[PDB]
Amino acid sequence: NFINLYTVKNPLKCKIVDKINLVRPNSPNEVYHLEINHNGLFKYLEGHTCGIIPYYNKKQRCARLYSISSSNNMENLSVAIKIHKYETNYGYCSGFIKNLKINDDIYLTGAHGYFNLPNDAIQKNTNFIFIATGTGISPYISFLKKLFAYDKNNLYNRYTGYITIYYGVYNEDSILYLNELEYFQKMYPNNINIHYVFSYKQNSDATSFYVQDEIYKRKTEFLNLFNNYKCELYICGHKSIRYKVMDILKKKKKRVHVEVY
Amino acid sequence: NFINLYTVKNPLKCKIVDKINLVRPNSPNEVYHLEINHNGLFKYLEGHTCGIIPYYNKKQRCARLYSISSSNNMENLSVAIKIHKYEQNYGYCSGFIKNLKINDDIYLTGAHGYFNLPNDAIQKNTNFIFIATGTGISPYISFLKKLFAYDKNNLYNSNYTGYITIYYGVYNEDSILYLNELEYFQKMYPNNINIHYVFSYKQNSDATSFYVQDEIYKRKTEFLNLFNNYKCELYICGHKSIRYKVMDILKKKKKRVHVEVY
Ligand SMILES: Cc1cc2nc3c(=O)[nH]c(=O)nc-3n(C[C@H](O)[C@H](O)[C@H](O)COP(=O)(O)OP(=O)(O)OC[C@H]3O[C@@H](n4cnc5c(N)ncnc54)[C@H](O)[C@@H]3O)c2cc1C
Ligand SMILES: Cc1cc2nc3c(=O)[nH]c(=O)nc-3n(C[C@H](O)[C@H](O)[C@H](O)COP(=O)(O)OP(=O)(O)OC[C@H]3O[C@@H](n4cnc5c(N)ncnc54)[C@H](O)[C@@H]3O)c2cc1C
Ligand SMILES: Nc1ncnc2c1ncn2[C@@H]1O[C@H](COP(=O)(O)O)[C@@H](O)[C@H]1OP(=O)(O)O
Ligand SMILES: Nc1ncnc2c1ncn2[C@@H]1O[C@H](COP(=O)(O)O)[C@@H](O)[C@H]1OP(=O)(O)O
Ligand code: NA
Repeated sequence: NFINLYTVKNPLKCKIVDKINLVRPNSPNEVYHLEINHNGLFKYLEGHTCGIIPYYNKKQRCARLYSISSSNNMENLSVAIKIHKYETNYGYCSGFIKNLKINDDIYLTGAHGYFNLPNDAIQKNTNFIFIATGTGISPYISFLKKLFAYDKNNLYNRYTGYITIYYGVYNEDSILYLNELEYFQKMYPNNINIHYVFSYKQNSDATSFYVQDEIYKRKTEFLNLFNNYKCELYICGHKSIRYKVMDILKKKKKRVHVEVY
Repeated sequence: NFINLYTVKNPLKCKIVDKINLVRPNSPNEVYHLEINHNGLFKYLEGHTCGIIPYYNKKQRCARLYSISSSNNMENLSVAIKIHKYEQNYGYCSGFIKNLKINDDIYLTGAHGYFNLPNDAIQKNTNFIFIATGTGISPYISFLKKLFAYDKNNLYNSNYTGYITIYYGVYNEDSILYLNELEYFQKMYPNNINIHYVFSYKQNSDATSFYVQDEIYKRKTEFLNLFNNYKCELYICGHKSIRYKVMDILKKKKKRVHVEVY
């Protein structure tokens, strides 16, 4: 419907309005939120990704997909980008965003992906299970901005479905869009619930424990949400979540959605 | 030095000699081994990456890094490429490697990386800890090929007498990449190599995640003894999560630690 409005053959010249560090000092990561002005020319649905072409102006135009973390009604679009480090050396797109200044040009490729809300969403009050690791919160934040009618400039005013979020990051300081997730939690406590799976460990020095085996730990009530409440299931993050959750479940497959990277 | 001899501006025209499926049929993964003839003109050290430009000479000229899995002395270089899918669809280079035929042109770009053996290695008989997941065994396979003087045509000449400990995480038995080579080194040099495989397939649903880090944590002291008392050069290649827990057990010695995650 909005797919390939802009390609590498014709990218859309956009402006950076703001660049915000999504994490806090006790995070080992560095991730940036970008506010991006596109003059309303960039078209996407909630949960679409966009491509950014680093250093678009030598013959090396190489796009990287990023999940849009804003709603359609918001004039500017939001994106959330992990900066990758090795040795300090940076990833190709990662270093481009590291050096991005306010009001720099950024060149975007048109809507990508099918990781979208069903068209009936606010009407039929459809229940949702969202599963995320790291930057994979981005498409779910976009969903929540649509459903809960989010406005940063109108937060004191006013869908009745039930949303269970299973989110996996390192620690408290590594929860991306923490302000928003707390706001939805505070304003809608009978409509939203968030299970945080932290991958650091303090008291115990135990095994590995991720978002999948937290879902496995309470596998009955999770299957109850999917069966009794007719939930749309969403998986976004690392590929290991796919099989471990899908084998808990094993015609009704159209309710499951996956975008792994 | 061999770094950046070829770039996207001037890539080396090479040819595909073989294309071998590296996984056995109980693997959910799809990995091809490419034997690549470069006419002797691609210079590298063991552990170096090469860049492949898909569709050179779709529109874009964009390189992807892959670890060389053969030693310098061999005529053709080799490489191991996992085919990435998503459901309706392949990754950019993945689709290009999928559709590759024998005698096709493939364009390489220079040696990249610093994930190498120290120059002293055979002469000093230095000890080694190699930690790998998935395609991350590739630089270690080329290491073992240099160290034990591997010859496919003369498998029936090794001067290296140190100890190599490999920890290797894949899905299952059938997902072990270079099983042929790894089982040969076990068989031919059983006092110089030991390999612990850590399979992520639980074979029993009532279990939590147990990855290659957790085996190192199960073998806490034994790992520490290798690094401290045997002066091991430590190598990490694969998933990003391996870095933190391994550093957490171990904490001047930093230049003995080598990290190449993707
Ligand atoms: C559907 C989809 C949605 C996505 N959504 C998001 C999102 O919302 N947010 C987000 O942050 N990302 C997202 N990604 C991933 C995004 O494309 C990554 O930022 C990108 O893959 C990393 O790009 P890079 O150019 O910075 O790293 P690259 O240069 O492309 O390299 C990839 C990795 O290898 C490492 N590396 C590169 N060169 C070397 C070297 N020479 N030696 C050792 N290591 C090296 C880098 O550290 C990096 O981790 C998404 C991907 C997909 C496919
Ligand atoms: C130091 C270094 C060494 C490496 N060594 C090896 C190696 O030895 N062997 C190996 O196999 N790999 C290795 N890699 C990774 C290698 O670069 C990968 O092939 C590459 O990252 C995947 O790129 P691709 O062109 O195949 O797919 P890309 O499209 O470039 O990668 C993006 C990923 O996201 C997914 N994706 C792409 N488009 C979409 C979309 N539209 N919607 C949803 N998902 C999408 C794909 O499945 C893919 O997994 C190494 C990386 C580094 C940096
Ligand atoms: N195989 C996996 N399955 C699920 N979660 C994972 C896996 N590997 C790492 N993670 C966790 O995902 C979260 C965010 O991912 P990323 O590191 O890509 O930003 C981190 O908490 C990370 O934990 P860890 O701290 O063990 O790396
Ligand atoms: N965070 C992690 N740390 C270590 N190993 C991992 C992590 N996540 C996945 N793996 C495992 O590494 C192996 C190869 O990874 P890949 O296929 O991504 O190259 C797989 O068995 C995979 O397990 P899993 O099967 O749970 O994904
Ligand atoms: Na891996």
